[PDB]
Amino acid sequence: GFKQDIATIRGDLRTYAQDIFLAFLNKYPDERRYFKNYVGKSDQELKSMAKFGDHTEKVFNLMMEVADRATDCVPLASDANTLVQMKQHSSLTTGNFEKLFVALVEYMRASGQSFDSQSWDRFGKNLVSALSSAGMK
Amino acid sequence: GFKQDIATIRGDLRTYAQDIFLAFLNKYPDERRYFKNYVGKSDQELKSMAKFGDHTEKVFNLMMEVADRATDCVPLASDANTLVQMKQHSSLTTGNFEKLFVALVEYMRASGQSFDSQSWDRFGKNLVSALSSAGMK
Ligand code: HEM
Ligand code: HEM
Repeated sequence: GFKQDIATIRGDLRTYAQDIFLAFLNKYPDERRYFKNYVGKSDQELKSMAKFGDHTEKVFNLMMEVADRATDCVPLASDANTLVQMKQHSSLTTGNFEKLFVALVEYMRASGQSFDSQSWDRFGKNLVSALSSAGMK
Repeated sequence: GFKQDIATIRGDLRTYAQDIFLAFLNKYPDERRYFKNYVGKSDQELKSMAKFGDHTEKVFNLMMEVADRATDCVPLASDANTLVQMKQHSSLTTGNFEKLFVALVEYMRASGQSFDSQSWDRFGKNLVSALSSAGMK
């Protein structure tokens, strides 16, 4: 289930983080405009960029912490607040998070692992609800 | 589902509030001690008493508002705080609440009306967690 999936991802975090984020950026290539130096590169060229692996692992480290503190796929409001008030997220709206979770759920359903992809879908929708409550447009 | 159940209960709130509260007291008779004015009265005698119907509906009105504001049966931290810090709930521990929800779920499963009882069980478990957090021993 959801709680086990957190353990699975954490068990090979940088691999899952890069693969899921790549799924996101491939599904929604115009999302790369929020990042620097990601456009014009294949998957193997992003993976050999140092910043890409490091940053993307930090993103999923935090995502897993937010998932782990949730109850029944409902994140803490303090965690939503953090994600809204991060300088690095100042250009974002909740739609950017919706796209991320659509791609993440799609990746899980295509994978060879026994993920609880409906729970990740509930978590994404609940996180978008919480980001809205915390004042993200 | 759970939202429909809130609608069902609200539609005939005096009736459900009184029936569920009496199911609670009749399953856990020792709990009647907290309601000094209800000692020594049958189900049918309590209903003729103004503050019985009026305070029991207020109890269940608040329960429904907490239920309605919940996400995926997880109540708001602020609503848990309200229930802990009511003068009327000063002596209570979380076990009192756990007994109420055991009785409420039993009532739902016994009824002719079609309730999402495992969701109420979950809600109760999540409310007890939140109450503890908010300082109820
Ligand atoms: C729950 C979802 C998300 C979590 C937990 C999250 C977490 C993070 C963390 C921890 C950083 C800092 C990375 C570092 O400094 O190394 C970061 C930076 C950033 N995030 Fe997110 N993020 C999430 C969703 C998004 C989405 C959906 C977008 C855009 C589509 C986004 C855009 C950015 C940008 C532009 C930066 C700064 C640029 C960069 O690190 O290269 N975030 N986020
Ligand atoms: C989610 C669960 C509950 C909610 C929403 C709730 C709500 C309330 C509300 C709104 C009142 C004020 C009634 C009024 O004065 O009109 C009240 C009073 C009271 N409650 Fe609770 N209650 C809950 C659970 C419990 C439990 C589990 C106990 C004890 C086992 C308890 C014991 C009392 C007592 C002794 C009073 C004072 C009697 C009265 O005011 O009529 N309640 N409750």
